Amino acid sequence: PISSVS
Amino acid sequence: SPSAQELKEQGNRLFVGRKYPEAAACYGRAITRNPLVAVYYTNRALCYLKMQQPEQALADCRRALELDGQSVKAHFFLGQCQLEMESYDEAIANLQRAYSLAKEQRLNFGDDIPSALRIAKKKRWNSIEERR
Repeated sequence: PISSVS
Repeated sequence: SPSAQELKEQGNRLFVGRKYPEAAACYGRAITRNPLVAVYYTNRALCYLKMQQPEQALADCRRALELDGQSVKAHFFLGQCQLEMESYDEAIANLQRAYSLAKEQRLNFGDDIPSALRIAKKKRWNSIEERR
């Protein structure tokens, strides 16, 4: 998803 | 003595473990080592959102945007912050901008951005109904 860390 | 990258990776592990204040502290340590990396701030912003601290998350989004004005995630998380702080018009603008930037950059986040947009517009409308 977009709500995830990189 | 870990590197900035090692600190980010540790933060990410703690985030997976749902240890958000601990993860945020790790990203802070990464920032100390290299404060010019946008991802450390967007990662920490997400932690602050999970910790129900949208003010702190917002400041991190501002720091990320200063470093990378095209950041999809910084705009998205900024919108989320503004939503929590009941700044609906700004929230919607930032989520729309995140959507546009994701398109321009040919990034695929599935329906995440449109779903957040719908939530934001619904919240905005509901706030209007709550006042009449």
